[PDB]
Amino acid sequence: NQRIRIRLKSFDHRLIDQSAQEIVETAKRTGAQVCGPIPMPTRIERFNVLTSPHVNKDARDQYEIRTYKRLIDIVQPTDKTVDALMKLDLAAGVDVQIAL
Amino acid sequence: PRSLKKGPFVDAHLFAKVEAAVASNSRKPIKTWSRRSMILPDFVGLTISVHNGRNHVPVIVTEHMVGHKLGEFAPTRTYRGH
Amino acid sequence: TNYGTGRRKTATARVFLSAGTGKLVINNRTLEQYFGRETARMVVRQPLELLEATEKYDLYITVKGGGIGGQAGAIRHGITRALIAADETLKPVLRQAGFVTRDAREVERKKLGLRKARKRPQFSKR
Amino acid sequence: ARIAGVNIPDNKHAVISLTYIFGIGRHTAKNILAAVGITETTKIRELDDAQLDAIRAEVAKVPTEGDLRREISMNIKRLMDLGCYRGLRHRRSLPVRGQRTKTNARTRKGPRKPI
Amino acid sequence: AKKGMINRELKREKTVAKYAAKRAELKATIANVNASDEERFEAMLKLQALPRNASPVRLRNRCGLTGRPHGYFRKFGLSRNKLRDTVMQGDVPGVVKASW
Amino acid sequence: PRRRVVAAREILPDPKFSSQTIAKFMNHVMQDGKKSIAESIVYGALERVQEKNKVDPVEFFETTLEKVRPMVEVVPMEVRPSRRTALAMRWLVDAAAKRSEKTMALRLAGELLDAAEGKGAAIKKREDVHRMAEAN
RNA sequence: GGGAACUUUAAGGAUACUGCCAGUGACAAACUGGAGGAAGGCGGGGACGACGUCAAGUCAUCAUGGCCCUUACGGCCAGGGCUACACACGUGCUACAAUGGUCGGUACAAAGGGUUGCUACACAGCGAUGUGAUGCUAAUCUCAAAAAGCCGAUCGUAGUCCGGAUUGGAGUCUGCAACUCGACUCCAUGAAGUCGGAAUCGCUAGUAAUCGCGGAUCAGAAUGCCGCGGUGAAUACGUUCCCG
Repeated sequence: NQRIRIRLKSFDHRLIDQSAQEIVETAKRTGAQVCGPIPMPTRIERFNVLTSPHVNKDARDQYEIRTYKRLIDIVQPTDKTVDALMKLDLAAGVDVQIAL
Repeated sequence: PRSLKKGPFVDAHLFAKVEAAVASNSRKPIKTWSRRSMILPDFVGLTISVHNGRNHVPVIVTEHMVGHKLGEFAPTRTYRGH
Repeated sequence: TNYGTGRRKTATARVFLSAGTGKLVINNRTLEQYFGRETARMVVRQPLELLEATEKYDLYITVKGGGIGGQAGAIRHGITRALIAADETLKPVLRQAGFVTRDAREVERKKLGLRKARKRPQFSKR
Repeated sequence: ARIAGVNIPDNKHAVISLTYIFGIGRHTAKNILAAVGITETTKIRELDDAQLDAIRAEVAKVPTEGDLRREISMNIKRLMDLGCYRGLRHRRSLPVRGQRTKTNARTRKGPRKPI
Repeated sequence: AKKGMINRELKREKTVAKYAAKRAELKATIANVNASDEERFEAMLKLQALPRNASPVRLRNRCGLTGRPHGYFRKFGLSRNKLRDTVMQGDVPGVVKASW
Repeated sequence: PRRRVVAAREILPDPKFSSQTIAKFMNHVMQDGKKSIAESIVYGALERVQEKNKVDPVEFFETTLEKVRPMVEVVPMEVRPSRRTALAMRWLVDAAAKRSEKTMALRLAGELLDAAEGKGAAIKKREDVHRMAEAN
């Protein structure tokens, strides 16, 4: 009854999708069943920054930053599965959390 | 107002001065900048020179002012009319 | 038996149409129990009343999101789509009535420098 | 009916009529009526003389008109004599609780005084 | 900001860090219900006898680059001017112009 | 506008009588988006007039509206058909506001009956517009 | 237990192109109407602001030429002030009530925040809150009660069961510390105000109007600002004059 839970967090949805595809392909190659990836709701943070140095309250830039999350489940993990996942490279800009 | 479970607030340096005077009986005024200190029952009968920003105003402590802050008897703004 | 999905102002309704005597349940409640005002009740009954088949079918409806008016509109849209699924020949009549069109109107965002979507702060040239 | 030296309305509900006395609000009227067992919706004119006597007995526990007005007067006078900051504000007839006076002090300052 | 103000801020952070532990201990002793009333009173007296700069409420967030005390944006640690500059240059990961 | 001609905004018939006239009256009565309160106010009058004197609720309202309908603007000009109903509804709302009764619905029904019989501030105002028309 | 249908979550695609029909235009560009379609001629909204103008704004974000101070125009500290108050103006909030106030019962959102944090539940308190305790690093637990709405009762046009200013008396919490000068709670009080001159402002549709919810700053301190949804109008004949 061993299930591997992988959570991916990123600021770039293309990067997170690429990482999730890589993980899923590796797990499928190692002969293990995979459920996912499941897209969790995105977090959006907004900021209003005055652009003028002294006085223009109506002159602002509106910025946002997004946090994307993906969930991958591995069931019936083969012996080579864990070693392959650990050997998988860590790409910058994607945070990967593994739970057993 | 300050919570009752915490008790009244008095600065330690001022409290030591009034305690020394009351243990003795010196009548010279006690000079302080502590406008925020609460007037205690022990304060009654003493003269406290409270700073008001530029001068020290003398206040003679009577029974009716127990429970007031020291700064309520030393106004800090000057106004006479327009 | 047949299924329909209705949408109106962030409100989504799932409608399950069958053949029956006229039973109608919304979120495990009667129509009168669920909708307080008469017009909401009438908007829901508009399609079957138009088709004259109020007693021909049984409805199982769930709805989520929006307010009372949005939910009533979504339920009407879902019933229309379920009827379309049941019979394609009813589409001209329902489209003529106007029940097929999805109302795409939505709340406009507040904009920087304005009090609302369009309302502007008061101006004083003097 | 005359209660505490005040002619409270006869055609209103008791809970509303009893607030016509100085020092009694809606909460105090509710407390008074609940302690003599009279429903809040009974009008004053529908009350027995014994019921009115019970209401008068209950009202006597609360400071209502003359005692209350004198107490407030003494409270203000004590500050004004003591000369604390609140007493000075009471003397000048200016806001006492830290409100702005550069504008919007008309309740305490009365109508506008031309220069 | 001026160098004096920046150094004042630094000294205040240093004092808060130096006195962090004892302040927490005294506050816990004050909150203790099993402790004696005299013990809690003494703890309160010592807390009031601590130096003023040990209190965290006297810290003011300043821009990490210029020292500006207004418009701080806790998340980035920069005031609005430097935040606008850096975001529009592209040195802040994930932040883009927002439109919806 | 200036260059365009804006298509008139078509309003749906009311879901009870399928009467665009009653729907427009409800829109004139309604304030700050409270449609249900206006519906109650109008429907109370429609039901109460039926009880007081038996006529069709739609027909009685149409006849009274036609009675209060003006036909002259203000330089004389005739009113186009839309503004006749638009001005009759406003007059019937404004005048029915000022009669004294417990509910707005009862006041509205009362002045509906009154204007049916030729008395009402609405048809005084109509005759005043008639006087001003005769002036020029 | 179970299912992968539906809602949704979120990546990638499809669709709309005057495509089809009719009439006009000039026999062009274009323009009007109809079918189908979720949508029809630019479907709605955001971002994006040419060459230039005003010695416009900012030496107090920062950088920088030049000038000036150097036991002081530099640096440290405690207390006070930026919160003053005969007055005038700008931008707002709350009202003047019955399309309403109060009480009882009962429905329907979206978006956002949470580990120095948000807290289920229980007990105590009228209450602000306090204590114990539980889950949560969150599509998992929580802020959280949406409010206007619907049903019933009552008030009956009164400065009122409207309004909620001001003042008296008690408290809670943050904080080393609420006097000057915090927010909130309870009792008492109950001001002006009866829809506002000349003049003037916003808005063409999910808009105006009205109702509630969240966040940045932040120990505490929004009627401001930036967002979110609920209910949901009226009127555009036309360019004669007002302005640009």
